Amino acid sequence: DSQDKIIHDIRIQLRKAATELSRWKLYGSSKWAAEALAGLAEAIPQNGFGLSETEYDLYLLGSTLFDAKEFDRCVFFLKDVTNPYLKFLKLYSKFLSWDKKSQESMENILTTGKFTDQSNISSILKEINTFLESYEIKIDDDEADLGLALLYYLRGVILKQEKNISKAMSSFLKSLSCYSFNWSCWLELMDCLQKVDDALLLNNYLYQNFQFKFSENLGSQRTIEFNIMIKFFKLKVFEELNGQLEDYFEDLEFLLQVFPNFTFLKAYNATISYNNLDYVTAESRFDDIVKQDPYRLNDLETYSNILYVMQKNSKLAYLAQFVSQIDRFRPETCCIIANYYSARQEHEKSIMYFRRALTLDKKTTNAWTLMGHEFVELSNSHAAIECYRRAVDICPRDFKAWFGLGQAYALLDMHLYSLYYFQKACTLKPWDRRIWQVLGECYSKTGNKVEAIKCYKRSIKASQTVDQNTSIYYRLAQLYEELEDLQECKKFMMKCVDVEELLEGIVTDETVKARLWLAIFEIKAGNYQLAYDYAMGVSSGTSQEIEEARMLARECRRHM
Amino acid sequence: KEIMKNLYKINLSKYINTEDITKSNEILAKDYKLADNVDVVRSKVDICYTQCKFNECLELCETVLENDEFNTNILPAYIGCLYELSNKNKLFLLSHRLAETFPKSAITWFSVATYYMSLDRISEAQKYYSKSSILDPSFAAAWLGFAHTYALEGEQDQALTAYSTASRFFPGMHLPKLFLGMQFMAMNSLNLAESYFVLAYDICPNDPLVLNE
Amino acid sequence: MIRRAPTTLQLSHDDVTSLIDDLNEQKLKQQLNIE
Amino acid sequence: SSSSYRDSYFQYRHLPAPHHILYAEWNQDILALPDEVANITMAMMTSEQNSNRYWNSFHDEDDWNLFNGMELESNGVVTFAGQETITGSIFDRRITQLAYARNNGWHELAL
Repeated sequence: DSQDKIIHDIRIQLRKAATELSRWKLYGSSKWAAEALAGLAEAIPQNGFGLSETEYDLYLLGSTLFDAKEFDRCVFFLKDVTNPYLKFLKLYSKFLSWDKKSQESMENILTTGKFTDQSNISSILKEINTFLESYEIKIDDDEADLGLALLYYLRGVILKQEKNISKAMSSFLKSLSCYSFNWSCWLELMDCLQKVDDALLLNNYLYQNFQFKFSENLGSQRTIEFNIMIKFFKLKVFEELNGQLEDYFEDLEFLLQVFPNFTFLKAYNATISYNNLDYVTAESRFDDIVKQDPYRLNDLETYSNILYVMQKNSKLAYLAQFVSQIDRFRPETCCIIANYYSARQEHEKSIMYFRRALTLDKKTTNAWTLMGHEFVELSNSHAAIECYRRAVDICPRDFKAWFGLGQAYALLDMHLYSLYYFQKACTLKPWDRRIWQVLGECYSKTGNKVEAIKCYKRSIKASQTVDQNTSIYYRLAQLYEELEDLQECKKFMMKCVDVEELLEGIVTDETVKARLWLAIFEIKAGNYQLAYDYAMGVSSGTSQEIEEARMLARECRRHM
Repeated sequence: KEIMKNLYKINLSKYINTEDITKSNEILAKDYKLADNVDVVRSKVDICYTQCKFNECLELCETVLENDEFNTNILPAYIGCLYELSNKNKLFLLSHRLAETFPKSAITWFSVATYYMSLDRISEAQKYYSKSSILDPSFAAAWLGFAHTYALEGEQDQALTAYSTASRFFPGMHLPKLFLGMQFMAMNSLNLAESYFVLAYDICPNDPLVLNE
Repeated sequence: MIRRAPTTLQLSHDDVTSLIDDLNEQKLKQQLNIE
Repeated sequence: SSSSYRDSYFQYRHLPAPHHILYAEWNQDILALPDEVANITMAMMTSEQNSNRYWNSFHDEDDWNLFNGMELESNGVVTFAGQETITGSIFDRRITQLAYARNNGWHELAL
């Protein structure tokens, strides 16, 4: 009932949402807006602009000169216009002229940033502020048009690139309040967020003291509880930062009902399974994307990432040939092929494409760590160290980069020198079994057995499944034997053997050494009967394992 | 009566009054619920392949294989269509998919052999055509492709024997007779070529290939 | 089943050389009339 | 004159970033074909042998044993190698079963 009324409301708004955003020649949200409408659940053109016929002629000149890449010429003709709708277009032309121009200026420059972590840019910012004061609304009014809301978006994005954070955030919120359904506005808002605790502060602000302009937006939409962008914000920031989830479950299934055919949702839904190390279900989710939407070079970088672990080289070889046929200039298509070339143990060629994939778009910092790995398999440790190190200098909060840099030193004999890198990676993702176990190995190899005991013990708690503790238990018991307290190591020896029974007789290698050692000690304890069953249960190991237990079985059998 | 007449008429051979078959499958499509079933589209694919309408061939074959990925009734036509279009990548997918699933059936090895054939690997593809022929007799595609591997590069002497085996063991098709006559032309022997071609025209009256030859 | 390229033949060497010779005849005899 | 007014072909504004022409060589790169060219890496006639082995891995034990030294002659006479010989005409169904039989079946002269 009410859901159907909502569906009829979304279609009107999304038809409106994609109209002016494409009409104003920004494609960050225009491309996404039409995607949402296409995937919307099945249940006269609309247009309007307050422009005079005299100034409307300038719009045709301004709009057509925009997408023809002649941004500068558009500025010259559109200099004297005073309408806010056009004033945004002139400064948007100026900004994209600079943003484009900066790209050609640096192409040999791979790493982006400033080592310590304007004037031409400040010219645009002053024009925004000068025009904003002169105009006779200046937001915070019911009669606030789309353009003034859209103008604030440019002010926010131009402020962020100067690194004036906490003021662009306020500007985006003002623009978003006057006009939601601007996907590109949300993404810039999401970028300026840095930590999960900031999201909780931002999430609260969107709930108590945030309301939309009911005049501009259609009815039954301005309510925060029934909005869609606020929902889409929840699935985006809460999981890309891997933050603590709240108000996330009931929203996700609500979006799947309204958007059953939205390509973006399923791929994000597939990525959620990917992020949880659940690859088999991830493959099924992604297989629907390729069949339904065969030409989507947006999230396939994870698809070709899954296939490499799957070792489905034939399926990956199909993707490399198919993806490369579309175009070789996207960041992803130069990352899809590199995975395929890496699986064939051809590293000197795969290393080339990863550098290629990064040059096209420098924002893809995930390719640095992969570029580092292909050097280590090449037995070239010197080149790898720089490759990993650039990744952390782009953004210090990179768990992948720290770990990949820590291993490269661990491969060499410099065990202690790698302790600092692993320690730094610990603070990024403490709730991970993988990082904790490696720290224990580093402490074990540097003669710090007292510390390594507590390190492994922390790793055990973090493990989600008891099965994964088989490897840690056997090694943890050896260190106690190195500390010469045989009674203490017995309890851990019981657990590692008992996981074999809980796993319906897994009969793995590191439990074979467990039973042989346990039986040997039990002979010294004088309990031959309790040691006899241990030898028989381990009679399905290696060639030396079986004979060791067989002779032990005969010895305890005679004294039985 | 009428629905079974149309259903049997779907499977009849082409080269003769195909417009009647078009009318019949058109009647069967909309009047009854059999609008997009397996054999009607198989007949459409066969019609397109005979008339070399390879774009519609690939379109129909894809919209049917999307439903049944291993339908052996259409796979020979699909593989021939892909060979003509030289879609190397799709052919490799199909070859791997059938290799992982149906190693015994000769369709898989015919697919692998034609994948090699599309890459100019006649000398190697000879062996895989032989394998496909052995794993399944009475298969025109495998033996005809083997004879093609023989005649394509050198070694003209026994291409005649291969085509003679094709003609004798597979009576009733004009194609082996036409090929044998063509090869007799290639060696510049004329009367025998004319005799084989008149035999082929007797077998098939309506075929551009035989009349052109 | 696959069909190969049907037999097609092009200009041989004998006929083109014969046309060359005839063409020389006609560009050789007319200047005698001119002279 | 008139250069940018025509839009009948791929131009400098159809691709997203005009500066991608700086590289403009990635289009002319032949991508290594899936299976056989994996052997040229190991070698750094052999590549085709690895293609044969790669596509030959998809056999059953008995089927491969049948095809270990199988040779097919032009006229249809097939020779089968036993690891005796099973020279006979192909396209009769019995010969292949007889090769299967002498391959996996048990034969004992018993003095």
